[PDB]
Amino acid sequence: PCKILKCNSEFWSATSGSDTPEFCAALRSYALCTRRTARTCRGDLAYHSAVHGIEDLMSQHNCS
Amino acid sequence: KSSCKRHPLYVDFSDVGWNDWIVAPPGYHAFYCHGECPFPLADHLNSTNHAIVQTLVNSVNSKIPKACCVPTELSAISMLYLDENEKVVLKNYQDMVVEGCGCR
Amino acid sequence: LKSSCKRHPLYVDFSDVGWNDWIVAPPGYHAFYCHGECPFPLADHLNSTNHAIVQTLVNSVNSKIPKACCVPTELSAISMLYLDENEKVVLKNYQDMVVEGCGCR
Repeated sequence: PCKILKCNSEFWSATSGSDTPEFCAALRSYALCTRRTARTCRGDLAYHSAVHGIEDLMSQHNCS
Repeated sequence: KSSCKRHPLYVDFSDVGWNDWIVAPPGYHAFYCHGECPFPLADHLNSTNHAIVQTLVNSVNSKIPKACCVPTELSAISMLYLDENEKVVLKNYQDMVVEGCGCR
Repeated sequence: LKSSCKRHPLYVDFSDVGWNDWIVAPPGYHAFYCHGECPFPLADHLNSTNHAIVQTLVNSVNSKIPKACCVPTELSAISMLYLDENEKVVLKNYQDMVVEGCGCR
């Protein structure tokens, strides 16, 4: 019932692939995918690894 | 160079940021596997036929990497997180602790 | 920069490893092998254990803890021919001989 499996495989298409080449629009959309399945993933390990991982690629690539 | 064996590793959830969702425990002993997989490998109860073949092939052609030292026995742990309307939930998470290593 | 965890080809010639001294058939076989980086993300897609997730996460905070290792997670068996003391052809199925798939552990 936790949709990160969907979200993680969908981003593992865009990045990689084929920095910033051109965006960040793959990171913006994946963050939203997590942000939506947020309620169905309160006790999911990968979900929290995902949410924690996205954050790390956001600051390194300096998007927004 | 040191052989394939288990090593200690305590995971502090605050240090990895998972303290933002895990109520209990504050961390846990996960362990990790490290070390070389050399000839012979059979002295390891856990070493698959492929792990033997790959290692043997490696001794003839250096470009083919050795088998890898990874957990072959794992145990589960109970963890506490918060539910909607901040209720405590207990969940068992599998393959959390390395009980043993082996070449794969 | 550095290639991700995936299966690679590998044909094992039994004469090249000396196992031709006991294996009658086949002359070799396609074993394959796993190689590549296990970086964030890993569950189902790259296929990893909760530990492999935790180890990789820990690695991103403390570089001294190695990343999860790319290893076969699916293996198939092969039939092989050898000779017993009677010097008669015996057929044996050997399990975990072929990598069908990789993952992080």
